Amino acid sequence: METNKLGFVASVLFVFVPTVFLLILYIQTAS
Amino acid sequence: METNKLGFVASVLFVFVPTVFLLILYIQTAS
Amino acid sequence: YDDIRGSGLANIRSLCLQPQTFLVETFRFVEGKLLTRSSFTLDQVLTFVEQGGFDFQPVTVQNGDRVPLLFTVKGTIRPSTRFSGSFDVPPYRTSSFIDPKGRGLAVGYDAAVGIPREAFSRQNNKSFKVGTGNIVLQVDRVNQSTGEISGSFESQQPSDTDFGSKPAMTVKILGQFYSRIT
Amino acid sequence: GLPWYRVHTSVLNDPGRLIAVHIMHNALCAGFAGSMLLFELALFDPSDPVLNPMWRQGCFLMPFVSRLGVVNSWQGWSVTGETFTNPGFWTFETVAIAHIIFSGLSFLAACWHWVYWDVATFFDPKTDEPVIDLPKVFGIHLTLAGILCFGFGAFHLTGLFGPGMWVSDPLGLTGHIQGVAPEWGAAGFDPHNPGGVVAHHIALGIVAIIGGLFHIFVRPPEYLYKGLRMGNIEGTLASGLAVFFSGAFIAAGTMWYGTATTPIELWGPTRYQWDQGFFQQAISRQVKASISDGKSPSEAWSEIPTKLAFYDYIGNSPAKGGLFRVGRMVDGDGLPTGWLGHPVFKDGEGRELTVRRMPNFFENFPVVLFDQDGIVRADIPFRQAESKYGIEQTGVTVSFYGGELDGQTFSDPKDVKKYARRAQLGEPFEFDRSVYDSDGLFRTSNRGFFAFFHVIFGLLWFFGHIWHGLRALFQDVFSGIDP
Amino acid sequence: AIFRFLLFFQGFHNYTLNPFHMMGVTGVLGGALLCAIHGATVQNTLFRDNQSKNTFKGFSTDQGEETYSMVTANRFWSQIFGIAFSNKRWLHFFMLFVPVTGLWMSAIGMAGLAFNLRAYDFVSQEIRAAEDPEFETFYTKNILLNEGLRAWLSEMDQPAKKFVFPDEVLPRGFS
Amino acid sequence: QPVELNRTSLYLGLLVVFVTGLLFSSYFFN
Amino acid sequence: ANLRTIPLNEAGDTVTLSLEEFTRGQQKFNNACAICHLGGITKTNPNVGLDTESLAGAFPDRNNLEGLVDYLHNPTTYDGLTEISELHPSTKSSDIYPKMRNLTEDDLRAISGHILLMPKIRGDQWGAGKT
Amino acid sequence: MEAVAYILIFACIIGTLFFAIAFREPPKIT
Amino acid sequence: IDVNNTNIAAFRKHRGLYPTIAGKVVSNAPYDSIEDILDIPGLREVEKDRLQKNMDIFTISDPVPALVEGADRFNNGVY
Ligand code: CLA
Ligand code: CLA
Ligand SMILES: CCCCCCCCCCCCCCCC(=O)OC[C@H](CO[C@@H]1O[C@H](CS(=O)(=O)O)[C@@H](O)[C@H](O)[C@H]1O)OC(=O)CCCCCCCCCCCCCCC
Ligand code: HEM
Ligand SMILES: CC1=C(/C=C/C(C)=C/C=C/C(C)=C/C=C/C=C(C)/C=C/C=C(C)/C=C/C2=C(C)CCCC2(C)C)C(C)(C)CCC1
Repeated sequence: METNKLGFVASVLFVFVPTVFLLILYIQTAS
Repeated sequence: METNKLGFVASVLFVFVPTVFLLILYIQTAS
Repeated sequence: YDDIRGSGLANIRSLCLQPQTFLVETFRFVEGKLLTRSSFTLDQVLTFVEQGGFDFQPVTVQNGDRVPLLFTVKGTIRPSTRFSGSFDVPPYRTSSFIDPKGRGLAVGYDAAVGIPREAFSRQNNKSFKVGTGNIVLQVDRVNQSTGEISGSFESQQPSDTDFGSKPAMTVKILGQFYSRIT
Repeated sequence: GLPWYRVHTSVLNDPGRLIAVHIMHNALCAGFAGSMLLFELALFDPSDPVLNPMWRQGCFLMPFVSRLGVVNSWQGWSVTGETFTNPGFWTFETVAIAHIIFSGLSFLAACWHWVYWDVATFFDPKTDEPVIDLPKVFGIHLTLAGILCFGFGAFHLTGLFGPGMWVSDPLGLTGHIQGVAPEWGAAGFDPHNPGGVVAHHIALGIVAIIGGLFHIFVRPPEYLYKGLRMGNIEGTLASGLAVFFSGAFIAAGTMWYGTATTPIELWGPTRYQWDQGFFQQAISRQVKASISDGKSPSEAWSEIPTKLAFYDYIGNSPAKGGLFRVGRMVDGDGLPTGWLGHPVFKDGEGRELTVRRMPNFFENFPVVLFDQDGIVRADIPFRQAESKYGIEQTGVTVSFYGGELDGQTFSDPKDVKKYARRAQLGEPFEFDRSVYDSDGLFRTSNRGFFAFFHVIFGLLWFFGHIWHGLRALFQDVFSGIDP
Repeated sequence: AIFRFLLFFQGFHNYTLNPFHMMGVTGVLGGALLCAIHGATVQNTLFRDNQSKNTFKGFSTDQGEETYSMVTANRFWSQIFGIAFSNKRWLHFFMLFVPVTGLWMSAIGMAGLAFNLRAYDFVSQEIRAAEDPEFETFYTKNILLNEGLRAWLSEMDQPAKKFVFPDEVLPRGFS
Repeated sequence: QPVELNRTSLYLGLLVVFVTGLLFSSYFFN
Repeated sequence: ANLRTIPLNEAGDTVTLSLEEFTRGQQKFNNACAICHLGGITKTNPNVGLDTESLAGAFPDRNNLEGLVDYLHNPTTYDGLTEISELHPSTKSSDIYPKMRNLTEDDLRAISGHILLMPKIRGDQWGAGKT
Repeated sequence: MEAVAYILIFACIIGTLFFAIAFREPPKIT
Repeated sequence: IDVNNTNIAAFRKHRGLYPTIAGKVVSNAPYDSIEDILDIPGLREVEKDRLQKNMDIFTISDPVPALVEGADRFNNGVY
């Protein structure tokens, strides 16, 4: 499959760079 | 340069998977 | 018909040919599995000339690779007598077939219209050649009271090339046939 | 300040920290400008400006840098083409390095202003609450903007003490940098006139200097102070966001339509130069002028520049890429290696045939060959069972004038069927899609990407304008109405 | 004219494949879901504030008390759907947020279609279907349908262009 | 006041991130 | 105007049709014949259309009003070998097809005259349809 | 590796769905 | 029209040929001689004479296997 190579690394930073932000914000709220 | 391809993705998760952990722990301490 | 509706009793006068095994000589003859429910009865068809009837049955058999073979034969009696012969296998699909990209031979595009010729031209310009198959028909059971003879066959005919896209392989076919000489 | 979407309001009542967080946005903006230009130049191919210009290569910041005066690099080369040895000091690198150094300085200054928030500039003398005088500050800022406008348009664009600006001919072949005299008449409102740009900046610099001086010595009326919530800095944000989204729409429109500020040596042709056949008519007019100058058809058609023929590629229309066909234009059709020449299709009856070019709308198009009458004479069939027309049934031959196939004639059905596909895409060109691993699917230019992004920016800044105007007016009832 | 616009946008733009439009569809369908589910939940968690079977007279404008049990509604949706609203204000902000953001995302998709910046195709599959005349997905059958729409509309859609397509270059599906 | 993010907001944020990423992954891969 | 004028016979005599007569024939086209001749071709066989080029090239030439009425009196082939009035509706054979049992000679004349006084109104919009 | 991204993201939606049902913040009555 | 590659739908074009003449000139194939359609191996005199008028268009050029793969000349499938 002639897919974008960086499409993997675009997919995973698109979805875990915000995610860790949320967890940071949640964890500091819970503590 | 015939370098390991995944050696990039090994380098950056080796050094930011612990890093976010520390920041989580720091931020929840500071708040 | 209601007794055979849902059973499958279908699956020189009407000559029916009932395979029960499909060995493809992959790079030895290995036997796959029948993916087209039961529609392989080449039915209602010294030398014998071919005639009408269902002288074609497209059957896809199955590594995990589907092989769509056009099983076809286009072209005294004792329990030893054999009618060995050869037949001309037409292409699996006729030239009015269209691929997923809009292209075809009798009807369709002549090139890939998705992109804008290149190394695609092996799949672009579709060909319609003809293959040969050798069939050896064995005669085992002869009942002249009805006027009919039956026996087994072996037939070696090529599979589909996808209008010249992939190298076909030879399939071995075995099964009983029964005809009414009249 | 407690919800995550409100956190930056912690500096809303802290103007020293507000200046800090602004200087940090400055540091990020300039560091992005420097790093992006460095990345735009690591990936740039300056070997030829004719068939591989910057707009084919996805250059985003490079056109904006070179539009004012910075066209040459320290490597020798120039986007106009000439290599030399003394490229001034203001090269492509110096600009990116200046922005990187500015970014570092601004990061340090934002650190200082975050730490030293409590300075007696941001608290009035009479009480000690944090305040900034928005009419006074606005007047000072408007005056500063006035001098910068007046100066930029009267000394950098005129070239009196500046490089000038990029000017070009209508065909976009003689693109260079020179200082432009101002145009004060009706001619200054011509979108494709650089003196209008120069005169606009001059006149609006005087206008903004006067308004800024008027917004420093005259206090606002008491009805308009409470009417427009002039004490609320949020209201200032709302009006600035208004200016910001309407400028974005104007910038996007003038990039899509093409003005004197976005010439086609930097951002490439517009889709409207393909829609009306602008370069096609230009070349036909030039060709027929040469034909009537006692030259042969092949001799006239070989004085068409490769850069003038390349503009007739529909692959160079910016309305032909896709949203997720990411990247540069040569990631699509590929690297152009040369102009194949004008194809002239002739039927078996010896009639001039023309392939219908495809519009910007169509992803793929039926190849149909017309004549001087405009009746269909050949085509590349689909049904091919009642197809009275067709290349091989009519025996259509293609003969090229100009370019690499000058004088050559082809009559094979495969070859005519191929060059009739390349003829509907405009002037036929040879493409090597091996240098950039080009997939074959067209991509928009930097003109198209900039226009589309700044339209998205206009839309979200319309909403942000509304959000902050409504928040500025309805400040009293934000938490709720009344019990 | 709007129906022509819709089919033109599929055939020429492949607008169903546009992800901003997919979020628009999601926002609008979720807005309708929220409208229906919130109305029925309120109507079925009402309090007995009257005596007649017609419960529409169990509400006064002047009263300051909730006419429906948010606790019973939270219980019901927690044990039916796994989650439920517990905050009434957040519920009604969500009812605002969902169709508005869907509709805005669809507007972003149209802003992209102004410059022809289209999610028309997946390059990997337009490639694979062209190197493999056996690779058929529903996407490849949408690309074919789009070409069929384009060639069979455009000669009377834009009559200033004077598109002449002979009957034998029009993509048929072998009737 | 310090920033918060309660559990419900965390779950909502995680789903909107995860579903939006699943939506745009097919187009980042192209 | 001249659209009303159609070929009557093979001898050659352009006969004009009243507008009301043409409309009356047009209606009866859409009640007993549009079952499978709606558009310009035949649904039973997609090769024998009701077009000018087909009817002139019929054997015998059936692009005439009297020719079409005589066809309706006797269904034959496109060359006229076997008079198969059973596979087709037929003015004589009302038992197989009861659609023309109420149609008089004027009705047959009008339906045969409306088929040959469209093709210069429409052109490529009746012959085989607009693709 | 394009299916791997899709399956990982789908696993992330499923994990968020489990944790937002199972380990949800309790709604307390006032 | 060729009489070894061409279908029944393009035997319409001739002035009065459909369907028996066309259904019999196609049913037996290939024909080597151009005038081999006129022998009429099972046709009658009304077919024989009428075909004997029409000899100025018939041909024996090339039976293409893409055009003969089992009722492709009778119903190609193009309506
Ligand atoms: C005599 C001296 C002089 C001369 C020769 C010019 C010449 C010019 N000026 Mg001008 N100007 C002058 C003095 C002068 N000015 C003075 C003294 C002032 C102080 C008021 C101004 C303030 C001014 C402004 C604010 C603008 C100009 C602009 C222009 C350029 C207009 C051409 C263009 O691209 O259209 C471009 C813009 C328009 C034709 C107007 C667009 C306004 C739209 C229609 C508003 C609605 C759009 C909405 C917000 C968003 C749409 C959403 C959706 C529905 C699409 C032109 C070259 C325009 C420009 O530079 O464009 C880049 C521009 O916006 N001038
Ligand atoms: C000059 C532009 C500008 C500025 C200074 C502000 C400033 C502010 N906005 Mg705002 N806004 C804007 C434009 C702007 N807005 C636009 C264009 C929109 C529509 C898209 C909005 C819609 C909006 C809403 C709905 C709200 C605000 C709010 C606020 C206030 C709280 C700050 C905050 O949200 O941090 C918090 C943000 C985060 C912690 C993370 C956000 C991450 C984003 C989504 C991704 C970042 C992208 C990238 C890194 C940024 C580069 C952008 C690039 C395109 C240039 C603050 C005063 C809030 C308010 O009213 O205050 C009480 C509020 O609820 N804004
Ligand atoms: C599958 C891989 C992809 C993963 C996708 C899943 C994403 C999850 C994101 C985080 C969501 C949970 C946020 C916090 C919820 C909560 O506080 O729960 C608290 C609960 C107790 O319930 C609670 O307990 C509380 C008291 S106490 O905890 O018991 O002390 C009480 O207050 C409360 O009411 C009660 O509900 O338990 C926990 O401690 C949960 C924290 C576990 C960390 C997240 C899971 C990590 C992944 C596990 C699987 C590893 C995968 C390995 C392969 C890669
Ligand atoms: C009053 C009603 C009708 C009229 C005037 C009419 C007219 C005609 C005519 C003139 C022809 C010969 C045209 C040609 O082949 O060149 C024809 C052929 C044909 N008609 Fe109709 N028709 C009528 C009703 C119908 C109906 C209802 C059907 C539906 C079954 C039908 C099916 C056919 C078919 C299949 C042919 C081709 C048969 C052949 O080749 O001989 N007809 N019709
Ligand atoms: C320290 C210092 C220094 C240095 C500096 C430097 C070196 C720098 C830099 C800088 C840099 C290097 C920068 C930068 C930047 C960039 C940016 C800032 C960007 C961005 C981005 C964005 C914003 C994006 C986002 C996104 C994405 C990712 C895509 C799409 C989507 C989104 C939007 C999400 C000096 C010595 C001088 C001085 C002293 C101090």
